[PDB]
Amino acid sequence: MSLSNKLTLDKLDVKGKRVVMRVDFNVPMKNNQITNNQRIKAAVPSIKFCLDNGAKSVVLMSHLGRPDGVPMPDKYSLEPVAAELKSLLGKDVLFLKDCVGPEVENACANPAAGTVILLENLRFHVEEEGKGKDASGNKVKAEPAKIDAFRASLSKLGDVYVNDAFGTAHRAHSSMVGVNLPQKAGGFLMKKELNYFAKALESPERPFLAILGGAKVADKIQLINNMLDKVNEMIIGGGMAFTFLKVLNNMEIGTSLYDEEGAKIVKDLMSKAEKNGVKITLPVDFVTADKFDENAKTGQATVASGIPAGWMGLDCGTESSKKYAEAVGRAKQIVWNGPVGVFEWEAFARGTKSLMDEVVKATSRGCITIIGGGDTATDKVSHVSTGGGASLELLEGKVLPGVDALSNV
Ligand SMILES: COc1cc2nc(N3CCN(C(=O)[C@H]4CCCO4)CC3)nc(N)c2cc1OC
Repeated sequence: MSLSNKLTLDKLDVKGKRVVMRVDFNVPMKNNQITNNQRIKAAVPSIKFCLDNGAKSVVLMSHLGRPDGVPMPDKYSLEPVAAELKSLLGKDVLFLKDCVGPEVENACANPAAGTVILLENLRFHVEEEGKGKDASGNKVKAEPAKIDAFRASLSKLGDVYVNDAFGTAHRAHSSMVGVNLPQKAGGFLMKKELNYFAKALESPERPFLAILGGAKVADKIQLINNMLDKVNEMIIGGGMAFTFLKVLNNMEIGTSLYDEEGAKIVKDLMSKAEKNGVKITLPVDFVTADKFDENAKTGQATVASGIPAGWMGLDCGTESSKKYAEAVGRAKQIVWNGPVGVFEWEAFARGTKSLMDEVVKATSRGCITIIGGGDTATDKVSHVSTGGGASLELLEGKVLPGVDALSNV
């Protein structure tokens, strides 16, 4: 699973060379204001490395949002990201208003030593994804010749290629799998992410506990299945749990999330767990709400009492947190993916906060702790992933096209 077999940046000579580098700068924004810069900071070590080892230039390219192959510079520009990178680098970032074409190529052909360039959003061109939508919202497909010419343009921007875009590594997009340079190395973020997930999934310290939260079950059946073959314990929490509780324990769940497709395979999953000796910890109590709202009336219920009158469970309860904390207590390795409550809303955040507390504690006493960033919870853990969709693929046992496209050693 690791990058052990692939060319990496640490064994790539960059002195005197232009580095074209694909990063995941697809950060959360609001009114063209960045609201979480973790993805930017995470790329800094590879960038600083290139600079400190004499790279003539570092050309950065990324997508942002899903403009679907039409320029939306007033909604999805990376310009704000150039300013943020400058502050983090403590160095000028030259921002270009496009990512391919004669002007961008001229700009990148032979820059003054040490220049850092950020290109404009790759997805302003339908050739990045290979498909998209026209200006009228009709789906469109990119044309092979134009995809080729798009790729050839990007490839002209450097002498060697580094992909540090772990967050995008599940996407076989042009900048990810289509750069035609002989040396294609993974950066430090790509390497670090893959080392942590490879350790956890191939060679974990045991007991190995997976904490799987989130909402829907149907789309996580493969994930759960694969994890049941690797873990010793598994917490199944968040909206997902109600499907298991209704099916396995006859629980009355009110209007709580229920996955009819998921319910059909629940017993199969649990049979697999029991055969494998995996201890499953589901919630035993809940914070309830009379409506799906931040300011709903709240209540408390257990599995035994049921969730009442059209009410829904939006967080686990105090006793669930204890069960979770015991499982965390027993873990030497933890992978946490998906939230266990609706923690954006403070009345339903307690479950998540207690659990993060337990996971931070475990780290302090030597537990290897891997959490997702963003959807899972709100640097006192071993590894916070920058890739949610991408890590999900890894957890399901799938291949990362961004990783396969790299040169072997
Ligand atoms: C217990 O943890 C969770 C519960 C979640 N529940 C929900 N829903 C969303 C769908 N729901 C509704 O539409 C309401 C409105 C009347 C029917 O119930 C209620 C349940 N959604 C979610 N996104 C939930 C997420 C959760 O944790 C991550």
